[PDB]
Amino acid sequence: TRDQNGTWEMESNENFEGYMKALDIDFATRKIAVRLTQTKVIDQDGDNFKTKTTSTFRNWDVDFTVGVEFDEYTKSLDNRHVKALVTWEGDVLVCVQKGEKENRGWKQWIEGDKLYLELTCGDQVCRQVFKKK
Repeated sequence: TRDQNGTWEMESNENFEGYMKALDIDFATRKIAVRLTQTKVIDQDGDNFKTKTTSTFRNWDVDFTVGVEFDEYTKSLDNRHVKALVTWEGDVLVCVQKGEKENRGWKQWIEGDKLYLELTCGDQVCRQVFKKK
């Protein structure tokens, strides 16, 4: 389905460290930034997404409209400027973050009961899985 609304609780974080290392985040910051407990809240109405992903380390909060490009600052993750565009491929929500980093973005989809998020940078993929709570 393309309906990703809901409050989603993480039950899977694979290779966040490798993703972060691809974004040139400090060892000292990586050794401390991984969280296996997180809540992702998606408020989606048509094309308009409001998303809040909270852990005790940071809040990764971003809003976007599907099919409208926007200039993004990646904030306390890696402090970079990108041109972000989020679209559908089928029922896969695809974000490309165009900038200094190659193959940077993420894809997010529902399968079975679950929300899957694949973050990419360079040769690194972080795979996360959330259950609906």
